[PDB]
Amino acid sequence: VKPNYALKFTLAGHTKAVSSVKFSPNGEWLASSSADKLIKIWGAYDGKFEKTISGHKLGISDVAWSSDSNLLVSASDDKTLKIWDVSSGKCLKTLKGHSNYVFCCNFNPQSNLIVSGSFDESVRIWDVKTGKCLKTLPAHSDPVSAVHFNRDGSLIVSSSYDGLCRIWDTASGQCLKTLIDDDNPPVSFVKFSPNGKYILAATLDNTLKLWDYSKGKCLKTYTGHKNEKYCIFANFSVTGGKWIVSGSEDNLVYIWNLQTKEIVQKLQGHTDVVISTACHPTENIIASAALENDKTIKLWKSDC
Amino acid sequence: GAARSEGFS
Repeated sequence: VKPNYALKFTLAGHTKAVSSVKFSPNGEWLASSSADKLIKIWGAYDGKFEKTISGHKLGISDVAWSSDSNLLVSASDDKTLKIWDVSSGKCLKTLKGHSNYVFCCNFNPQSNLIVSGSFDESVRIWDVKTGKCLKTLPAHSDPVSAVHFNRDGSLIVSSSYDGLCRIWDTASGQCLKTLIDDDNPPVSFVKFSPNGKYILAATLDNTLKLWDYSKGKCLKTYTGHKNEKYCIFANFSVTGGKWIVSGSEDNLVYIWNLQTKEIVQKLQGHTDVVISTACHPTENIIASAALENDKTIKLWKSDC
Repeated sequence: GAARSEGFS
């Protein structure tokens, strides 16, 4: 079986490169962030612009939803994170404590914690309610490209330019696992699988790798795309067929069969690097977003 | 802008 994603909408409005797109857990909304310092909210099914959320003093590299789709967290070059109430547009908290750009952020499944990674080579764990830093992990010796909680929040996965992927115990902060393969390419992305048993990692040698984190073993490899410079998100597509979805530096979206590693589809139409993709939680919908020469978001829909 | 949209050399 192969998907048949087709372009349905193109969302313009960001005045600088788009950095990330995320669907809300309830599937109503798409949040996007940009180098233009803005978060934008769009309808997940029609693409109709909802609203703009502002307050960061410099560009935003990442944005992420809370479990109930009520809150966003944004990570910015102004070295802060911000917790936003989506409905009112208010900045509820400004998380200060990184000493360099913040690159990535996520909530835990409870959404009482936020995890952040920074150019200052640290991972930070913040309390959502008070906005105070709970833990500072000296995680890496280079900028941290991604951070992600597992399904129950007991585990944090982080990746860094230093070529390492590390697994941390959320409660204690000890390094439980370090993952690296035959070479040492910079790791540009990582995230847990929806069941929590695997982690998907991207390296800046045109490679996506599905890892069994307990055994410390690389289970699958996905190649054929172009990833050498940019921290490109990748996703597990589970609503239809089980796919691996990723942007690429040749301006295309790539879709692999998860088990066979075969490329099953390429999505064409962006005019710059596809830095970000997200998959809708109930419908076969992909959102993709591209860099400075393109500045748009595209929604694609398929039958499986 | 933003570090992600600038990339790594």
